[PDB]
Amino acid sequence: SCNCVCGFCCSX
Amino acid sequence: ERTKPHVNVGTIGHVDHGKTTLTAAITTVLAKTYGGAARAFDQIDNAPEEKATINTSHVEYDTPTRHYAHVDCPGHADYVKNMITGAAQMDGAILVVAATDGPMPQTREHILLGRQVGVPYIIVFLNKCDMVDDEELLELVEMEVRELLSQYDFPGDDTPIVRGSALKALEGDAEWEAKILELAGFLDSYIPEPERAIDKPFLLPIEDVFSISGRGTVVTGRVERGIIKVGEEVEIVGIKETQKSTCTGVEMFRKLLDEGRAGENVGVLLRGIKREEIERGQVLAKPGTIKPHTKFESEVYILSKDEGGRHTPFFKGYRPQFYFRTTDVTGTIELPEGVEMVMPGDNIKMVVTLIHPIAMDDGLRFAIREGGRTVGAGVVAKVLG
Ligand SMILES: Nc1nc2c(ncn2[C@@H]2O[C@H](COP(=O)(O)OP(=O)(O)O)[C@@H](O)[C@H]2O)c(=O)[nH]1
Ligand SMILES: [Mg+2]
Repeated sequence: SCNCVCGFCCSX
Repeated sequence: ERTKPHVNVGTIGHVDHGKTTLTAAITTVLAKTYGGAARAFDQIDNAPEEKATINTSHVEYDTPTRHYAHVDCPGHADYVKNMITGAAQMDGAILVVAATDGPMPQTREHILLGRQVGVPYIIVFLNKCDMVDDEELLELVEMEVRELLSQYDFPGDDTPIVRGSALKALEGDAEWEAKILELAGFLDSYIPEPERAIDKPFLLPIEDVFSISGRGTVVTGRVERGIIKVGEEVEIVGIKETQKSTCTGVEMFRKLLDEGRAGENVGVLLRGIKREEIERGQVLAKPGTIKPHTKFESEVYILSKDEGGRHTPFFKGYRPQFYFRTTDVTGTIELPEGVEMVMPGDNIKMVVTLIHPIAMDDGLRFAIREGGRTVGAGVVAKVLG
């Protein structure tokens, strides 16, 4: 998931 | 060569025993001998900056095989704050003790704190050894320290003691400068190279969390250390009962990866985990490398008024929040025998009991806060359970 530069996030 | 092992050292010991004279003597003598930036007393006694307000200096010196980041502080207050918040990093410590005065109060206090915060190794440099022409005496001044270091669990019987003079050497009397180098030898030989984050077991502090219908739940955050490879087992430790689970995938910026490593922000997918089985304050960790604890012994520093701390003292029955990694949990404190109130600016041993369990181990740092406003800092000195 859910980020893309540097936030907290994801997927799987 | 080029960029070799980085080791963080520091100088501690009672006041005006020569800690700042040694730091200088080191940058210099070392700068001469092996080449590097040198620095002198007068401008190393300066107590500038801060961050994590601490009066500290910084200097870098090299040896043929290592690069050293050295820390020296003006007064005892700065050391307490630094060692407790962890701002001043030390893989090893140089305990500067004047052969003249001998083991003083702050000296014991630093060996004590040192043990409470994790300082792994302590090397001793018996300074002012030029003011003494005795031989059987500096034989005691050393057996004092041996015994003392042992008092707090430091291998005093094995601790390297170096007789010297951060002055005679510092100036140029090579005869003593030879001690600055012998000391430097122990830094290299007695202080083991610090293990790099990736070498340590896997720990991931959970930030955001969401479910995946067929597979389970993914949790996000930064890898604090270790490496999480797709397919390995992991545990969810904290707040609730620990749970096991396999990592069935890692993702970062929408790209699925085969592994996630320390220093990186990722998403881990937990096979069979329901989103309600995850609480904030929990971590992902290599199975059986860290456990949930609710009670611990800590050394805390209460921020002073001039550091934005509270303007007034606190008493027993004080129940603030202990901020751990991601969330601040509630805990009750038990104060030392016969300690009524804790004044702003004070540092004390504290037994804390949390309302929810958190993954932890000796060395874990945490913040003491009130309404999201940090008023104190601490480090777990001993997990009691
Ligand atoms: N004669 C002599 N003077 C020293 C020696 N080591 C340091 N100095 C003096 O002792 C004092 C210690 O200063 P400093 O390094 O700032 O003390 P610290 O607070 O323990 O770091 C200074 O006044 C120095 O001139 C020594 O071995 N012999
Ligand atoms: Mg000094």
